Amino acid sequence: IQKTPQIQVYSRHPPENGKPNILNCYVTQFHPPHIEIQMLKNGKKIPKVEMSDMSFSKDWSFYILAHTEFTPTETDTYACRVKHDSMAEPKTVYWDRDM
Amino acid sequence: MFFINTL
Amino acid sequence: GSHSLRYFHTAVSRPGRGEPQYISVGYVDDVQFQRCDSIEEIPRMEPRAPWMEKERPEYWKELKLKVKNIAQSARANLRTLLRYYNQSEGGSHILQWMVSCEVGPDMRLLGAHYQAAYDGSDYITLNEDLSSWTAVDMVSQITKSRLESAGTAEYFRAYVEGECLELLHRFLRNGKEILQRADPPKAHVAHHPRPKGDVTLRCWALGFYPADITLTWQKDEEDLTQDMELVETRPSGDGTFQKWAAVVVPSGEEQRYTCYVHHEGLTEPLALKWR
Ligand SMILES: *[C@@H]1O[C@H](CO)[C@@H](O)[C@H](O)[C@H]1NC(C)=O
Ligand code: NA
Ligand code: NA
Ligand code: NA
Repeated sequence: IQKTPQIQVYSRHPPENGKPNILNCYVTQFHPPHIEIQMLKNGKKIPKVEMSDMSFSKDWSFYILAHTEFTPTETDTYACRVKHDSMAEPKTVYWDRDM
Repeated sequence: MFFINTL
Repeated sequence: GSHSLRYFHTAVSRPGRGEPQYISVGYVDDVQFQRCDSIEEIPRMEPRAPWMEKERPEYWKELKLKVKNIAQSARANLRTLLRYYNQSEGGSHILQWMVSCEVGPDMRLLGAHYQAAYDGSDYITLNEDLSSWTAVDMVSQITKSRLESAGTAEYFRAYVEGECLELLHRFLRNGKEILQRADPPKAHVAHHPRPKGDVTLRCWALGFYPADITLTWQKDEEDLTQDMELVETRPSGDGTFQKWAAVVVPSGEEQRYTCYVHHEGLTEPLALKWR
């Protein structure tokens, strides 16, 4: 059964400009388990993105957390880009400091 | 760490 | 106050290059303690929580053998499933299963689970009696008949009352400071004007453990179930979870709305308003 991922991008701690933090991309509710996840800063791929182990929920769908160190500012933009076989094209979600 | 062969 | 040992197992036929044929992750409650996998027949194990440094070398040697054996048996299970469902060779299929035991505060066993899924759908489940099974279709009914004619649930109960209890007891002792705890949510309401002139009120809850939580918005006397946007509870990455719920409200009506937070670490629901 094919399930499309749901994607959330958010900070470990509430953001304050100029203070080191951790950016999370949490990808849930997808099946089968193969997934491709990248994080970007100001249009450049971040090389040091850590990936949690993949696990799954009671409905058998898979979940995984990608994360990287980051320092929010008033001018930098961050994105997480996700590709799964349920999707014709990748999906990009940008960090919003309000959510 | 346990598995049951289903068939 | 209860605690569970849980393992989440996945076996993939024809994984991609570099991808596991078999992976399992083990948790106590909402804290992962290890990863096991097998890639091109090579088993590998990694600890994920600090108390695992106290395990002795024979734990990891016995576990490596169990990974090799489970990976081979799961591969063979995938091949039999392919045949019984008259599916074509060449595709990749998925076999998942969950194994758990649960104890109460006096460390007495309360229950246990064994349940399996094929290609993302229920296949067979052990019932709460720990002796009989529930199938979904005539293939899984063959499995049921084999397991019951054989008495296989006896060996599962031996695992629950042996190694499952042994490890749950030892992990709760060595990991007591992490596992026997409830961190309460730190809550607040944020306020975001919208270009149209109304307002988003976003009730936040952060820093809480375990993950289970409820967030609800309520108006003076009106029901907001269909009005609020709730995000899936999500890990912050340091052992704690975070969540929010939001409603859009007319400007000047903000004090009519209250956010209620329910969590095990609270004695009564938290009630928050903006500002
Ligand atoms: C597969 O074929 C057998 C007959 O050889 C039949 O009993 C079984 O119902 C078939 N399964 C499906 C899913 O069609
Ligand atoms: Na919202
Ligand atoms: Na709880
Ligand atoms: Na309010």
